[PDB]
Parts: sequence; structure tokens; C-alpha cells
Amino acid sequence: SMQEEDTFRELRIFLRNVTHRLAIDKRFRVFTKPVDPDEVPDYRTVIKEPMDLSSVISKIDLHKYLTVKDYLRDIDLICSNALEYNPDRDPGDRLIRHRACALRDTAYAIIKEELDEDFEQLCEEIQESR
Repeated sequence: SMQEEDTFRELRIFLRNVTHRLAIDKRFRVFTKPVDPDEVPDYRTVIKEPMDLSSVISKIDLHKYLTVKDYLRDIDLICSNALEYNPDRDPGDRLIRHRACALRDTAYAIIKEELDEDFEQLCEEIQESR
């Protein structure tokens, strides 16, 4: 349907705008790019599914998100990976964990404020029809 394609275009516009807000926030700079495997060689041994905001943007543009919940699962993963990899008492680890939690809380708060519930339901019903 043209109506269905329009819906997913509106979704991608919305997700890009949310992700941009997160990516320009100074607190979340550490989450904007993939962890560099030459810099942190053990990261991909600990973290099975890396995720970062540049990868999220690429997924939006490659039509990988058909619902808001699918997007939020990747926000969850950015947060959970950070908590898993940086668990220690050290202030540097505590700072990363605080920022990871703030990233997730901020994303959910933006979506709660701005997402029309019938729009997400429509995205879900289209997704479930294909």
C-alpha cells in the first residue's frame, strides 16, 4: 500500500530525529561509534552483539526498523552492553554506566513524549501483516 510505505517513511524520519538528538548530546559521545577492536581487543570476546548510534542510523536508512519497539531493543542493547563490559567500582566504569543508563532513559522519555500510540500500533499491524 502507498499508505503503508508512507507509514514506514514517517517512522524512519521519526527515528532519525530521535537518534540525532541522542548522538549530538555530549554525554553520549562514547556511544556514537563502534568500539574500536584495535583499541579494545577483548570487547568482542565479551560482547556478542555490539551496538552504537552510528549503527542505529545505518539500520534506519537500510529499512531494518519497522516498529518503534525494534528500535528500542537496539537502544536497550547499547545500554546492556555497556553495563556488561564496564562493571567495576572504578570511577571511569561508573561514569560509562551512568551515561549508558541516561542514554536509555532519554530515548524512552523522548519516545513517550512524542510517539502517537496509534501510529506505533499501525506500524506493528503492518509489520505483522508481512
